[PDB]
Amino acid sequence: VWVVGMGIVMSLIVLAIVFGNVLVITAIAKFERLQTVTNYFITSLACADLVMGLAVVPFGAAHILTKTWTFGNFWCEFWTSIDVLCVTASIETLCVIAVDRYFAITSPFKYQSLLTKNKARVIILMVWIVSGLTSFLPIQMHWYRATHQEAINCYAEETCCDFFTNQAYAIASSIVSFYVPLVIMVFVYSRVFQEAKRQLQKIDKSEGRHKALKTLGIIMGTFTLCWLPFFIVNIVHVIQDNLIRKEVYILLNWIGYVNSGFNPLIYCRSPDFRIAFQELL
Ligand SMILES: CN[C@@H]1CCc2c(ccc(O)c2O)[C@H]1O
Repeated sequence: VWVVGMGIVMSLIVLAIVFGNVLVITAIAKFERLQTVTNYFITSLACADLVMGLAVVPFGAAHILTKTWTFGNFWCEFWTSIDVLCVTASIETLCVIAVDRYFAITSPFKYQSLLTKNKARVIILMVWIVSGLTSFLPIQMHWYRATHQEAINCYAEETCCDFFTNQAYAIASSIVSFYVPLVIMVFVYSRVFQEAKRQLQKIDKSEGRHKALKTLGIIMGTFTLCWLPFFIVNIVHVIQDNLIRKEVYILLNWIGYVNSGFNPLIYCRSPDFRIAFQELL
């Protein structure tokens, strides 16, 4: 008397993700005044989130609802690889946007020389290649498998599918995809906030007669809350196997997926975006 209800929530999640990503992509694509060298990163992030919502979630619903991966054996590895690829691509695009903002604020005169139209394509291709190198290559030819007695049946059985790995790939992927972007973003945003506070203090010297922290807080806190616990538990369960059950792992992995749907609600609030959105509908 509970299976039917959760399907509604999952369908709403899918619909929200798809609608948001499609709306953002259409808005930036159709209207000329919105395209910008900085705005292409938003397009890449929206494309990655749309791919995640279209592929990962609808297929992942089978495990939750039917409790039986009735699909073929070859499909599960592809599904896992595309999921990890989408996650790492989204995280790296977020880090790239943060670095772009740091460069913009820190040096205005040198900003034009550093970044041009052709640079965006090169950097996005490089980041997508480095994101996909760690997803498809180590998974397709079975570098990630474990010699432990458990999951030998899982690879052997046709009806079973769950994520078990050896003690190299989990830690390598966690280091590549989570800790470095967090360090980079924390450093650049701390410097940006310090510069903004310095300017705000300087204004009051010439105006002889902080509410700007909210934007930084909303940018940092939602991402940290969404993604921090998952990689901590991912690191911890591998080193010692009996600490973490499967249900907690699945719940954290699922709550980590909702983050991609909230990026349009946080990263496109400019008046030009709102005007385009109003004009579309
Ligand atoms: C089964 N779900 C996967 C499992 C491991 C993993 C994920 C995402 C990014 C990574 O770097 C990972 O190593 C998860 O989405």
